[PDB]
Amino acid sequence: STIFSPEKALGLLLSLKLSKWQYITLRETTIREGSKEIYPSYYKVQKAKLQCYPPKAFVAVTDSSAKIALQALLDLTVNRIFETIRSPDAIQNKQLILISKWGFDGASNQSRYKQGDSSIFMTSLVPLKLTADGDTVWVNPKPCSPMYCRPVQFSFVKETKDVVINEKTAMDDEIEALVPSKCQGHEISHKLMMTMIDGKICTYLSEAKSNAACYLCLYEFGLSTLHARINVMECLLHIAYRLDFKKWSARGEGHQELLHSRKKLIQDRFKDDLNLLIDIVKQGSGTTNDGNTARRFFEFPDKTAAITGLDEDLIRRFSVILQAITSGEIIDVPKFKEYARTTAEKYVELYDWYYMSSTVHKLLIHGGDIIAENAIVPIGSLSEEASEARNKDFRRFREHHSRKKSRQASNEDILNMLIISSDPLISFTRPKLDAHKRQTYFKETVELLQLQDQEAPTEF
Amino acid sequence: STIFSPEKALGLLLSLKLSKWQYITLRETTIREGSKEIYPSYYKVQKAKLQCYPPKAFVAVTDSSAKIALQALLDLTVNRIFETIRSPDAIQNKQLILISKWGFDGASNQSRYKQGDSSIFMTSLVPLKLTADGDTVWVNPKPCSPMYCRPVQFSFVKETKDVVINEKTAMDDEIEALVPSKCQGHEISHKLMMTMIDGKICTYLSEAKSNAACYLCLYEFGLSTLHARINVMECLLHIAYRLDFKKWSARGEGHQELLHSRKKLIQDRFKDDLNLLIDIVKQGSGTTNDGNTARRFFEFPDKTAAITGLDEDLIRRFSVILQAITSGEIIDVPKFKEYARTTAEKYVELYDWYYMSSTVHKLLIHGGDIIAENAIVPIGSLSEEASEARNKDFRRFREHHSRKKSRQASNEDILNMLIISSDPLISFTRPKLDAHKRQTYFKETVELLQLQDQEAPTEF
DNA sequence: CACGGTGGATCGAAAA
DNA sequence: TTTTCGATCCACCGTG
DNA sequence: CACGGTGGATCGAAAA
DNA sequence: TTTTCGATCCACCGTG
Repeated sequence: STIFSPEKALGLLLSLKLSKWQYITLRETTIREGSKEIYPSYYKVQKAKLQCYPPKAFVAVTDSSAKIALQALLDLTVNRIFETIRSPDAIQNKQLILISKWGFDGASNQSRYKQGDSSIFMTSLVPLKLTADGDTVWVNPKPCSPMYCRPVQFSFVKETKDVVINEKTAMDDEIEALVPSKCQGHEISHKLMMTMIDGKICTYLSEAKSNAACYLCLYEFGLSTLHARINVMECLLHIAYRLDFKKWSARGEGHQELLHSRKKLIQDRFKDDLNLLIDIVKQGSGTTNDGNTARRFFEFPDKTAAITGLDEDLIRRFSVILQAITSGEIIDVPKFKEYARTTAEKYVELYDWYYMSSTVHKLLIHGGDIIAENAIVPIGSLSEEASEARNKDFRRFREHHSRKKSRQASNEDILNMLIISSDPLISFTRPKLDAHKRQTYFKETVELLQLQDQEAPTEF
Repeated sequence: STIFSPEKALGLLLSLKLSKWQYITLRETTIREGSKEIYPSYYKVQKAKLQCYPPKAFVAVTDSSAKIALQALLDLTVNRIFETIRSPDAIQNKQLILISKWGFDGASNQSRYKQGDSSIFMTSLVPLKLTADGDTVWVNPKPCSPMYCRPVQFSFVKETKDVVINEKTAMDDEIEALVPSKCQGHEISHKLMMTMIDGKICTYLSEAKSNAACYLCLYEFGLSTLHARINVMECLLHIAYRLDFKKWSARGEGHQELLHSRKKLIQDRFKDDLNLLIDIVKQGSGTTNDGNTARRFFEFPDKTAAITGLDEDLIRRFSVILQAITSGEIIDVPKFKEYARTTAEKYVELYDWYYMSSTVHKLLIHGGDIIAENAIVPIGSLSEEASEARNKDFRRFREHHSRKKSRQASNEDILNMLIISSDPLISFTRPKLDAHKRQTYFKETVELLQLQDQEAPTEF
């Protein structure tokens, strides 16, 4: 007999982001004005939380890192998504399977020059849909939202590709290491897709291309593995590297100095223009600073194409063809094919000195027919907004919410609040934003795309 | 017909420190669970706030600074303290006067090395009691609390003594510039005391002593003007400066180098010990870093007296006699007098080389009889906890609450939330602390003081 | 180094 | 017996 | 520069 | 007529 359910009061704690102290104070002030039934006491919130945890048999918590058993975590999640909204026993007869996207990335812990918090990265899983015979019973209303990035693991390690392959291999041991979920008198098998990637990890792990050659030219998407964004921007800035002589080679001692000084002044002017972070940053002598900035190369098409002096029209065409696929809309096979033909005419004509990179040519002659029979899927990688807000809350949880003790339970409580944000039982009432904020992109997309869609994604 | 009064809902916004967004979200979630009458909508909170403001005829708001008319502010405050708890028309007949303490100080805006927010300082007023014939009708339950530091002015200027005297003079023009308050069919005159001082401003403004001489030795409290703390610690560290030769003079080129290096190593070891901020800090070649640290010289009596190697017993005696006055307890005239005699015996004996400073000797021969007929009052300067939490909220209000616009209304909103924290109508439910936290100080106080007190101040 | 802030462990009592 | 619930207490961490 | 966050101005409608 | 109330919109400011 309480107004707020404890199961709703936990989501109330979520939306407000309160302390324990804040919550007890608010309840008690509601009390002292004669009204009792509104706020449940904190103890029932505690019980709701312990319910939302998986049992501590599977928690691996350290000062440095933490993880969970994928099996038990999936079972917990399907138990919840049972209980919350599935109209119970709408069907029992046909055998059920649960579909999920998964993956991970990280970021550096930017801080003052007087700080051990260096970087973080988080193994992650998101349930997308629950399938039965009559239909997929369950769907996520806002899949790309961070509301369902159930954490699987995280660690306090810099994003060095070695430990990246180590966690890669580990999770690849665990993919088959599941037994189907058994709960609620029901068996439900599982199925995963590894797509929740930042945009550099397939260049880390599938580097076997290395711009070597093009197989058809003489399957591998590139659009579904980092979206091939970084390669195109990297090769066009390599052109911007070679924008003085407009020649393939500069090797022998003829251009190195003025090349270096020209890129220095490009890096300067870009620091003036967009707060583009330093590109001579170490990174092992290779510049890849930001993939979101890589995208921001293409929302200023005319602007940065003037800054680089390349034909704004051509890179505008390519920005169009790039933003035309990941949106996942129906693309006309022959029209986009022959537009790739015309843009290739101009690409190969107006630039002869340098060579085409891997994924560009893979698109040029080869990409269209690949789009014909492709398994193109809007990659389940959480939105850039999602990942950014995730880092935001992570910083804050560690800073304004975490326990201050021997600090192992610190990261425990972090995982706790994360999985609470994950448990689909709580309908997490996110901070308000404009309803759609989905800017229908350039007219060159508007006519090169088709508006007959069983989707309308804002970002994914 | 709402559970929370808007006048209480504003204090509810205070205790929780919420956004507008947070408040509307919490109310609406209370709505969607069938219960309406609990939370008043934000509009009535708006009205409560505009009521709590003084009319904008008197607001002086800038990008840089802001102030109010003392007259109108006092009238607003007495109007509130009328309405809130005065049992109305308990008396009308006898003419009423209102007593208030006032003053100001500031602090630097400590920030990263990548920041215009440099320092702040705030003219301030606090109403203590309202007087009538039968009794002082109104008292403050927790006077030294920051709950009633009604802001009068503040500015974005470094604490340079020039503008300090300028604001000093300004407020001294305004003291007499009041007409008695007229509201509620009642006249009530006013009366102020300038005591809300940091601890350096009377050394700024009443520097006419300059350790020159002692008048009685051949009125001016020193205990009621900065409590004479900084002078005693400064002269004893000057002794610590001269703790190698233990002689008055070192002037000619004989000691300057090793003096400098010795104070360097003292500053080093103190940086290791307490996080004592740098003392060679510019300040115009004069070291006065922190008055709270000046106090913290005396809560480690044996510790820092060992670090300086001075007799821990003597400075322990002086710490006792200092903490024995501002607590305001009844002090036995002859016993404390003759204890000042004995501590003077040992002070003047064990140290002959240097000379006594002003306020020390003023205490020694002279201070006791001055305590006899003194106007000793526990100085109305807000607690160090109060001022610290004030800087804390100021930083946060500017950072997590302020409007982000042309930023004049920024400091407007700052003043707004401050005066809301001030309006005595709202019984501000502060963050919880231990009930008393009043450590009954050293036994040398316990017997040199008397326990027959119509006061028991935790800090003031 | 002392002093505010921290979700969850424990007390312990009362309840229940 | 369980179950609530307020009190505390942690051990660390900023700015002092 | 683009993108989340901000108390108070205005709309505007409905109410009232 | 007034009075509420949700929507928006500000123009700036961090980390990107």
